[PDB]
Amino acid sequence: VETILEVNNTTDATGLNRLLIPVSAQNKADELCAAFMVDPGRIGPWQSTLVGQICRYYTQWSGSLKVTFMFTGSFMATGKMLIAYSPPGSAQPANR
Amino acid sequence: TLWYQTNYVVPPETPGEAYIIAMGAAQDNFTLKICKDTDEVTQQAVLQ
Amino acid sequence: ETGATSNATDENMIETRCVMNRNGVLEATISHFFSRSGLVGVVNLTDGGT
Amino acid sequence: DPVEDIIHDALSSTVRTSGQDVNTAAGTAPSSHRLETGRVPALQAAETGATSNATDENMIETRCVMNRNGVLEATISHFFSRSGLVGVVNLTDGGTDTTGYAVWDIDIMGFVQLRRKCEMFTYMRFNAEFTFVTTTENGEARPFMLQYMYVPPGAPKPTGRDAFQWQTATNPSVFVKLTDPPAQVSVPFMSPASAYQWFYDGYPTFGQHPETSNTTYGQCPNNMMGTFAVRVVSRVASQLKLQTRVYMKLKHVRAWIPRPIRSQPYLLKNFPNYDSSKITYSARDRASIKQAN
Amino acid sequence: DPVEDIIHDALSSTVRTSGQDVNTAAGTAPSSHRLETGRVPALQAAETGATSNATDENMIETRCVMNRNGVLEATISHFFSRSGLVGVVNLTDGGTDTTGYAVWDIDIMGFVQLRRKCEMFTYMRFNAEFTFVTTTENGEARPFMLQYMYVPPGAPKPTGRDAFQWQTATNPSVFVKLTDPPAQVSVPFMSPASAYQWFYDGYPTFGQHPETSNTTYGQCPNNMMGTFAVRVVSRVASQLKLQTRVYMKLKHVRAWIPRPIRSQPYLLKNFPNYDSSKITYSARDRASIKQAN
Amino acid sequence: SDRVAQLTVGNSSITTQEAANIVLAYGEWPEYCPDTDATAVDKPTRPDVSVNRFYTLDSKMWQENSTGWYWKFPDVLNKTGVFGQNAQFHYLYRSGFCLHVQCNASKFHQGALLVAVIPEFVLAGRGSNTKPNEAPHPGFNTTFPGTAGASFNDPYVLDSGVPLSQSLIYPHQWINLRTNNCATIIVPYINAVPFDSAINHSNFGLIVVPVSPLKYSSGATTAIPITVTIAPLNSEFGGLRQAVSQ
Amino acid sequence: SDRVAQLTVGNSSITTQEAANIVLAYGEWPEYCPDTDATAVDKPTRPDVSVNRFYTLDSKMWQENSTGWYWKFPDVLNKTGVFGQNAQFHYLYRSGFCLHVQCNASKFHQGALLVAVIPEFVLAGRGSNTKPNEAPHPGFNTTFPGTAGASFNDPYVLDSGVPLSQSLIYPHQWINLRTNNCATIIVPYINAVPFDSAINHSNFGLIVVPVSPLKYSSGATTAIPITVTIAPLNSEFGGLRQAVSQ
Ligand SMILES: CCCCCCCCCCCCC/C=C/[C@H](O)[C@H](N)CO
Ligand SMILES: CCCCCCCCCCCCC/C=C/[C@H](O)[C@H](N)CO
Repeated sequence: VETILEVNNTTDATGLNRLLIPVSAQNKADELCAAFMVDPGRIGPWQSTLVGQICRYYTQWSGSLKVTFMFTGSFMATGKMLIAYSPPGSAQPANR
Repeated sequence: TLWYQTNYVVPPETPGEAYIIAMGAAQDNFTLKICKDTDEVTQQAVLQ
Repeated sequence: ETGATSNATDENMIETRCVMNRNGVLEATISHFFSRSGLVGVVNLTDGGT
Repeated sequence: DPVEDIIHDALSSTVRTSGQDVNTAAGTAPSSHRLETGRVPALQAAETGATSNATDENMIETRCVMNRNGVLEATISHFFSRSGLVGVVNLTDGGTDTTGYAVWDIDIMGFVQLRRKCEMFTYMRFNAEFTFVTTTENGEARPFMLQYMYVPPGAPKPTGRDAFQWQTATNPSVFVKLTDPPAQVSVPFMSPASAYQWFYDGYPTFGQHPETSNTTYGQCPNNMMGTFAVRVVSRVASQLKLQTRVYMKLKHVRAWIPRPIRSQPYLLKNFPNYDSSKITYSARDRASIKQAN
Repeated sequence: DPVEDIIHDALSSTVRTSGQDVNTAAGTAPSSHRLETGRVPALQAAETGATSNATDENMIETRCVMNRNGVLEATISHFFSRSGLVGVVNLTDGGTDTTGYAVWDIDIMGFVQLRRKCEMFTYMRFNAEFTFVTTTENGEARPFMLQYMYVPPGAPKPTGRDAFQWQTATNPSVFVKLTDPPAQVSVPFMSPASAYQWFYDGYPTFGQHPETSNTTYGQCPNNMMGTFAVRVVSRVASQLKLQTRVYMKLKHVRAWIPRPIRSQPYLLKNFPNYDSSKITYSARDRASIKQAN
Repeated sequence: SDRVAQLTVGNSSITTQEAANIVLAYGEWPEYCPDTDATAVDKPTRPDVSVNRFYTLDSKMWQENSTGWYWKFPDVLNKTGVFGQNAQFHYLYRSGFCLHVQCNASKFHQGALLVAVIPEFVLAGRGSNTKPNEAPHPGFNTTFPGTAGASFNDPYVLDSGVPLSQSLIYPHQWINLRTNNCATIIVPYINAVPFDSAINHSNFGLIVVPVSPLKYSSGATTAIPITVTIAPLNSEFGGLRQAVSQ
Repeated sequence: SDRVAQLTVGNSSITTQEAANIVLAYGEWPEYCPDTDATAVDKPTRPDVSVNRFYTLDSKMWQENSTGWYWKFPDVLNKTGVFGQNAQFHYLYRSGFCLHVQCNASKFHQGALLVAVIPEFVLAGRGSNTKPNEAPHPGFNTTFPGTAGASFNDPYVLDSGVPLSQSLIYPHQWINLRTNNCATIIVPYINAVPFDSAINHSNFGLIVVPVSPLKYSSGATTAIPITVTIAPLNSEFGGLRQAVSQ
């Protein structure tokens, strides 16, 4: 069952806004909206979801994980987004 | 990582910012292993 | 928004394969999740002169 | 039918040494002299890597022996069935040491006699039977009580004697007395991998790797499996110098890929580093070649 | 059976528009008014790239017409059946020109009227029927004899009037008189490829390619198919100014991948270069939008 | 019920919700080379997952006075992706592409876009000179622009002397900002030869022309981009050799 | 009738006339990952021709006072070949190799060579110091030498504290210059995990040790080289991503 990630877990994002990533128009294209490490047991956003809290009670985990992304924008405003999972190796990529 | 594919195109007389809610879970093949004391408790005083 | 979980299964997104899994789910049930004993209380039976 | 090349290999992508159960030693039948050409079992070719099959019947005038010597004790199952020392802890609970606890990460490589046995097999899979003998530095037993908590990787480690981790509502713990026969616990195969690995020809992480000092080399974590802590059950310190040995047995063992036996002495724990200045030659030095002692 | 993933796709790697033979024009049946919602053939979506199928019966009160207009003449087979000019040679055999021969490489792109027809189809495959009309510059015929040798790629080209290549023991040659009806020859599909290509989005060779002047661009050789030479059959020169047109027909034609018709005028032979300074607009210029002439 | 669309090839999985109707070029799916026609006597290779992914090219911004863009295939993929490292190591090649182009705009904007593949899309020197040795010719980077994709100079004749008005004989699909924000084409292998080189012969082109100019009342998103996601199907490779950049 | 040998994988075709007897490591051919054990849920890729070739490493010259050489697998192939460009683009990997090593010499020369694969061939810091923070350790280029292949420093203990005298428990085959000028090994995928990384975890090593020193009467070829030709079988790849050099 889904629970929200505190993906906006930054300084200068306190209160309830930790649960929300901003989305604005970009005059220059090929822009990075957000990113986060998928590791649930690791610290980070998954400390706020249940599946990351309950995973900490155990040592090892397996199985596929899934994330949804609800858009809260206006009805008339539209846009396309690319959600990219990168396997391990190097760090997060530079450009899309 | 989440990237702007094209843009966040907005009509006039509309706010030019928005938000997305990132919800996560586990797929049906999720399986777990031996138990472990969590890290999110560091009780110092005994509850009186 | 309907409150339901999305059922976007792995087969329905990518070019998956055939895996006949074997990982046991026995240890994740509630019966063996609370089977561990744990501290509850302490008493202080200070039997002395005072 | 559209093209034969794709259905040909797929049909021929099927699965591509039925050894028997040997209960006793191998007997032998007689054999007489045979004076014939073309048939020779001596002149083999060890260069092919094969073992020469020059059986005893095929060399000499043998006899008939129906052997009975049992091979039961030579199998790997009863070769590792012996328990053995693994580690010691030094719970120096006294006036000076204001900790009251001692944590020891499980590493069987710390002691040689059990190490050299498991080095013979590269990949192993087994279940363990740990045994925590308990005593003081003088060998004396006393009326006290101990706690033995397993702290898996990621768990909060204990911080002191009165730590909250000893509440152990999830971590398995052994509460035992010191006037007690040794505690004994069975442990399963708790690797994240499918089989243990005593060796790893690489690194855990990606990225650069320096050439001046490579401390991350040869350290696979699939065998690296967390810590194990002990305290005396008391919120104030009792003055005694404790030292508990920990022993383990290996059962239900399944080995793979046999490895030669290490001859050089060990110098470190997680790295098989020898010394170039003192190469310990395996064979003892003789006088000359033709002087068998 | 060993693994399902390899046999699944291979079994499902099989082959993944049965149009009828239309002999006449398409007739029509009647149709009455229909006043109903949900069913509309007008409001199509040309944005999907499909053609709207708003048939005549589905728009108006049509009638019954059993048409008879033949579609025989509109097929590609009889569209290219017309012969047409291809090239001219200038065999200026006189006192000044001490050559006595004229070589012309086959390029049908040299003349527009046949070029613009074959530009409509990107890949073509056909057999040719060449025709070598013969005359002098004055249009006069004379009692003389000509030789018409095809010189394939790699053959030795002729060097003069008395050249040894005119021995033509392998090269096909046409010996014909000038008081003769025109010579006519059928030619097969002699490409090294499977089909001709009027276009090539690249280069014949590998390696670097400059950006200042790209003369090797758009020149596939699979259609480039050698030369064709002519002399008068004589070892000494006769003074006459000759000019023979060459005509070809296309038969057994099979087209592929239709291409739009070129509107801009041609400027070169093997390159479709137009001019930015004079863009010839296809439609004639009108007065205003609402003034249909 | 028809506006949604789910295409997934390889590990990728693209979705478009507003655009509708996949158009398949010439009514033939992409298929492997049949046994009875191939010439490469050696066994060709069929990775089928590493290469058959939805690689995304760069975003091209649409301005109110824009002219057009174009690409060449498989030229756009020779430096990137495993398909790039597979084409540099093989003389022969065959594949069939699944074009897909995206242009997002609001319901208050207006504009249209002509998207079409152009088989054997040669270009033309832009000059009135007919001197054969001094003929104007397009440069290499102009005809093989690479992953970026160059722009037009006069789109009404496609920079080839062919009028755009007749350019719908080719397989096409219109993006129009009132009803669809995206378009897609599935094209087979179109070549007169069963295999070809990958860094010499481009099989076809792609054009994205702003026929109707983007017009919006002031006070909205001014920077409209265009992204194209491309995906080969039933790829082939043969004649292994050393690397070759160009 | 047994001395000849014809191995052909991919477009390659190796032949050796004097060497005899293919030795197969542990009696199991190389096979693909079975359905009932794999974990990588995505489809893996099976090129099977581009990668399954006989890549030839560099020649190493044999001198009369030589010590030995060694390599690591699949580390030797990550910069070269399509297999290199396939391992840099995939997190997961599985293959089974067909080793083959050659050492040509005349019938007047003498010498022998121990050829053996070493599973999980770790190395060892050469120093008597046991200080944990100042422990001697082998460098990266020493343990991952690459296509060239480094040399030993003390081969009698394999630079790992394991005596060479016992080193025949591993699959091996002897080159001996009186009867065979070449040797070969077919090794399966040996790893406790179904897949692994290709630029982190080397599955095994290879050693070529001059046990018997090359000795020839003066007046003959003095420069004897050693070449090793390697060929993966039933390769796999999964988890596509960006490039990663190391
Ligand atoms: C409360 C019970 C305490 C006993 C439980 C402690 C955990 C035992 C897990 C055994 C794991 C396998 C044996 C370990 C071997 C070596 O330490 C590692 N393979 C590498 O050094
Ligand atoms: C002795 C007989 C003389 C006639 C034979 C001359 C060879 C004719 C071969 C015809 C080849 C196809 C038609 C040629 C078209 C164009 O020249 C090329 N496709 C490119 O310019």
